[PDB]
Amino acid sequence: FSSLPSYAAFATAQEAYEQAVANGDSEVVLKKLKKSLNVAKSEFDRDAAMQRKLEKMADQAMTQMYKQARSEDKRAKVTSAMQTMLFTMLRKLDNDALNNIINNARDGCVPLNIIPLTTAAKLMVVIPDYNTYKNTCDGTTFTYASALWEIQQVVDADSKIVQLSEISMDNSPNLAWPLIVTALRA
Amino acid sequence: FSSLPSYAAFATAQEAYEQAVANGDSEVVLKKLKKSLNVAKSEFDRDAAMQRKLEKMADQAMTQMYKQARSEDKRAKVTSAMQTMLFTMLRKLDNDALNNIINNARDGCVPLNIIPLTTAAKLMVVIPDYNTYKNTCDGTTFTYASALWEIQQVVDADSKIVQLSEISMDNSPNLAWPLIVTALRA
Amino acid sequence: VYRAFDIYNDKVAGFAKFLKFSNYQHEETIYNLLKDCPAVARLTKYTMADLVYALRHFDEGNCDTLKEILVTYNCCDDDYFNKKDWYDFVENPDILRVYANLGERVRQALLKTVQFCDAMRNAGIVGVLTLDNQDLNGNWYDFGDFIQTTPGSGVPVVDSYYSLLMPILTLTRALTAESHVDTDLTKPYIKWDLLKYDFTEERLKLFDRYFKYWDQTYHPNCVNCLDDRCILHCANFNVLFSTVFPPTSFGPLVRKIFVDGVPFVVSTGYHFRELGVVHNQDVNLHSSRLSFKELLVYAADPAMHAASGNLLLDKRTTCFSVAALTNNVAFQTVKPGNFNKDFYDFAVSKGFFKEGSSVELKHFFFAQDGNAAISDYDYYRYNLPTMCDIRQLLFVVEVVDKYFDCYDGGCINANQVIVNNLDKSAGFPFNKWGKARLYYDSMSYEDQDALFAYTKRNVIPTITQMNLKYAISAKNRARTVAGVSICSTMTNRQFHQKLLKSIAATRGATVVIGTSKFYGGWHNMLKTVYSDVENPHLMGWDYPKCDRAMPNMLRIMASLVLARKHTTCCSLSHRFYRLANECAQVLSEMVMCGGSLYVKPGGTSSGDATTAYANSVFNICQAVTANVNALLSTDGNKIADKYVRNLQHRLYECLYRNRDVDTDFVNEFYAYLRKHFSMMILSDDAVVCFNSTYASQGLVASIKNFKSVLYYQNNVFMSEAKCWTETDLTKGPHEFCSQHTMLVKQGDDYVYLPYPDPSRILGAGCFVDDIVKTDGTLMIERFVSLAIDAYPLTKHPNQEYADVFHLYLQYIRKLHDELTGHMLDMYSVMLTNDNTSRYWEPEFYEAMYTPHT
Amino acid sequence: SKMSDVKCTSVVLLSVLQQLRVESSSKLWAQCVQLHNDILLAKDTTEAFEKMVSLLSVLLSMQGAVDINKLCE
RNA sequence: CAUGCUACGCGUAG
RNA sequence: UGCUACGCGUAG
RNA sequence: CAUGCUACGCGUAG
RNA sequence: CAUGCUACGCGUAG
Ligand SMILES: [Zn+2]
Ligand SMILES: [Zn+2]
Repeated sequence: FSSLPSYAAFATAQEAYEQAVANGDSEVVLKKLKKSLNVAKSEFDRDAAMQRKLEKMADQAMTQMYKQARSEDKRAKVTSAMQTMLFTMLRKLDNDALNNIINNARDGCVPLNIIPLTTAAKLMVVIPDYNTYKNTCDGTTFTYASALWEIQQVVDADSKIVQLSEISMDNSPNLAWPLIVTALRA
Repeated sequence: FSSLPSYAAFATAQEAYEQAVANGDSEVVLKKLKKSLNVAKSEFDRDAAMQRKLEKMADQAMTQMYKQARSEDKRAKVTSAMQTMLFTMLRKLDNDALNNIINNARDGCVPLNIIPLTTAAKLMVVIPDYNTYKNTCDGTTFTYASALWEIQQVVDADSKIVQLSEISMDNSPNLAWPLIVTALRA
Repeated sequence: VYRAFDIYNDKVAGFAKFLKFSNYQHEETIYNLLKDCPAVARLTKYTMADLVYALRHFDEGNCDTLKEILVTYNCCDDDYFNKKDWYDFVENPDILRVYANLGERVRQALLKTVQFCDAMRNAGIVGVLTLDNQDLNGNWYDFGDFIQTTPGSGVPVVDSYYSLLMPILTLTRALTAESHVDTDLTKPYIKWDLLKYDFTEERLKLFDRYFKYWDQTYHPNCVNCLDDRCILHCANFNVLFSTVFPPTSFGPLVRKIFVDGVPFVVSTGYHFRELGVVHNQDVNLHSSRLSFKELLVYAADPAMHAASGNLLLDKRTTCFSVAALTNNVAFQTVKPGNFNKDFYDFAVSKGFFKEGSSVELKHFFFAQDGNAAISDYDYYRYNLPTMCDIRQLLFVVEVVDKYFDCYDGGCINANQVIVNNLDKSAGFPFNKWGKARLYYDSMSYEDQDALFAYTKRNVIPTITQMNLKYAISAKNRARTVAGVSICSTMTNRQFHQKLLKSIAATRGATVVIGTSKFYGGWHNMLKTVYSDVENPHLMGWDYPKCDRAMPNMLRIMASLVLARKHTTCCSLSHRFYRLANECAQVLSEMVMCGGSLYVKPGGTSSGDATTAYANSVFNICQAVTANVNALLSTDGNKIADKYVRNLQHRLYECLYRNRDVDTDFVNEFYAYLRKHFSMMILSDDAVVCFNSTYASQGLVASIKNFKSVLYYQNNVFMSEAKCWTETDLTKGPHEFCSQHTMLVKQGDDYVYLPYPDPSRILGAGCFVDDIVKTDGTLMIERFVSLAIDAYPLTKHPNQEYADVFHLYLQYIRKLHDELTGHMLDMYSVMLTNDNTSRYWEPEFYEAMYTPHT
Repeated sequence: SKMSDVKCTSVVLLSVLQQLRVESSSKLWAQCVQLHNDILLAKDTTEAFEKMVSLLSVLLSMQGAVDINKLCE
């Protein structure tokens, strides 16, 4: 508040009043110094209220524009942020089936429908490469979602019947990968 | 503030005070002109206050008349929209059967619920399951409200066209129930 | 053994279970005088009084009488009782058919009774008929208390019999046989003309055939009634008589008019199932101009929408379908709830949500599919046409009106109307053009007064839109709100706002609407309920499917109680037409769900102006009904206090032996209830402090009595698992408004504080209903309010409950720190930062409960 | 505990599914809502984890909708 | 925005 | 995207 | 003409 | 400065 022009006048009036009361002057001196300090304080509170209202208006404008900016920033970046949070919490959960299906969707082994929880149901999933096949499939046993499934049937890309015996490293180029395999839960 | 009558008197008093202070007269005339200047300044403050007050009420009246104009505009818009919608729904109803059922009534008043039952040409039936479909909307034509309705269109829950042959017992789980069937009167 | 008996003499009077030469000569003479009448009596093991007692005083523990009655008359088999929740109405509704097997057996009896009366009318024998004296077949073997008079001038006393039988008629659907040609279950139904809406002659015929000797005048149309006591009496019979008539005749009465040359279709009446035919008095044909008021009246009227829309047949629900206003059905789904990761991580870092902890998340945002909204409407089948005991109802309405004698009511002008929020939906079809502010600013006060005067003489059917609510809940079921049109609100407010504000501004009464729980308010209410009770015991219950399964008679009674304050401003016809408007716009309305119109069978809409207050009046009425049923179910000869015995005698007198209102006994009963049955009612929540000894001896209402009353009135089954009973006042009520009570020490004073469930507060903090509320820096006030609400948790003996408040405080402080950091990063720090300090100090939240302010 | 964060993960999963315009399909959306409500109203961690696996497989069914490789890393 | 209080300045009257 | 009550917050 | 007290009106700050 | 109002937002309750 020292930057205001009235601050110097108010300080001078206060110092003069203190020096006059400390020296023991007459009562008329007390009255005139009282009047001086009173008008100085009136002007000081005037200027202080003006400056405080100015700063309050500025603060309200700044907080309002900050609110609007945060609102629009949250409205803009919702999809990517929410998906990143989802995958972060998924990795934090650390389950066998969860991590297994995440890796299987990463390398390319994505299903066609919901993995059923019933003891008997059809589960269909694609396999792009023979590497993921031999990693997940073993004869008639399928390791999916940390569970064992009984392999039922296999289809190629052109909807032609293929047996499990024909699926081999020698016959992989002759196969139309990816292969859609449907199986039953054991 | 020059238009105020007391402003001129206050300015004259201030000029006289300055002229007397520049000449250095007796304390008596100085305090007399000080009292006069203070009276003039009080009157100036009062007239400035009432001027700010009249300006404030003028601004308030301006805002009030603007609000009233906005209200009249929105009332006209609402009246136009309501009249348009009323006339549209008036031209939408069927008169051939409405006049018949009105002239058939002796009192002239009829229940509302019978209006769409006997004067509507289109019928929309929502079927939740296949059993209700076989019990009610069996075949291309069915009977309801003592009227024969021929099936015109069948739509699923996803707003997709569904053929009549697709509605079967083996294909019921794959369909998106409920089914909305629209049939014209015949 | 114990048999039902309706006894009345100078010593004992009441209907309860009892043990069981010149008089015999008089009996034989009366029998010889009435030998030719076929209705005069073999005898069955159970009489009519036994069935009425079993159906009105139903207890899950003792059902031997009802089971034997159902098995003897081939109503159902014994193995049917092995099914779980066979007595419930919500669970397993098939029992509704079982009771129907008795309907005919009841109906066939009624005629016999009339014949019996005729016999007395042919012999000049004045006497009283009782239920315990007529077997379930229909024969009358009673020949006592019959004095001889001039033959041909005898009058029967048929008040108590038909009064107590009223509920069994609607519960068993005894009049179903009236819906067949020649009255025969084997013959087909009656094919009524669709253009016929006036069944007045049919109602008169049914009344003369069933209730012939009911000396009170019955009006098929409620327009010609003397007062509310007559409107209720007429509606009690209209509810029963409307079951026979087809549902297509009811609804608005439409007619063609001419406006400037074009034919319009406007509603000129209404056919209420309880009020009959109501024709408008200000119907002007061949008009040449339409103003704003008439524009709103015709837009809110469903006649044009139903005429323009195409026919609809909805098989998903059992309610009647009107039309489909759109070519494509609309399916509304609920969005998944948001998740605030910051608060969740902050709570987990402090040791919350650990395994085995008593504090866990129980409340989340539950999502729904497309066919869920309408499925909520599918619950409206829980509302059945119910006939109530008319004399008991006319007494309970007065006893309840005595609770509202301290308030004031009347009609206010449009300038005195106060609206909380104007930027809200105005209903259908008013939501297509703007909010409520639009119509509140377009229409002047004179236009609103004109609309009110028009509603005072005519009835306007309206359309109410039911939508799903996005809110936190602990059950997978969804919640729906029925926003009514603005034409209904601007009238209901103008009519009831004075009383609504008088009730909300009154402290220390039974209805605690408007009383805050902060600043020592909860302690004030708790000490008000403890107003001088000898052996105080607290009790609380709930109403399963209250807004859905509540009959229309109780809603009409509540509306009449609310409108009785217009003794000098409103006339008779004005009040009747206001009641008709309330019934057409709330009771029996038109529901626009998924762009399709349906007929609501009944129940209370949740978008009305008189929503909470109607439920409060309903709760008071149910409580008084339970009290009267408990006091009259006692033997009366085992009570050692003469005062209550004489009071029960006078109660029976004013119920079944008197017709005019006895204000003295009403005052006595009100004082007795306030003394031995203190009540705190907020809408559907109720906490009662009753004298334990009087409840033990059956002098006041108890849990089983409320259960029985809800069974034979609200047609719902109240399980004792949801009702709580407290024997120690120091602990306080178990749960009131989802708030528990705890006695704490504040300033050397022992005061009751209300604390909520920590799971609800934590769910509100973690899961929000919008994306901006997650991390928008506006959550500071949200968490401040949550801490204000959950502060009383810091005094709980469970430290896990107390740590929630400290966690909220630390989270608010961390949010303030992040906000200050962000402001410093973008620009500069704020000057009024210190003002935020009070938001992370416990003094600001402790002062909110001090009774100083 | 695992129950709380499993419920939160299921909530976020249903949120992402609704955001991916899965609600256009009535059957799939109804099944997802049923699974989510069963996960919320559950007291056994095993069934909750199985239903979470089911819903995650629902999300993984659409390959072009979500880029697993770029987003997981 | 209104009301009231406290403090200050001014003017009128005793 | 209902009615009512209370309670906070920021402005006049 | 100066000092003090009381009542009234106006403006300013809290 | 206190109180009460008006405008907008937020939280809880039935
Ligand atoms: Zn009447
Ligand atoms: Zn009135």
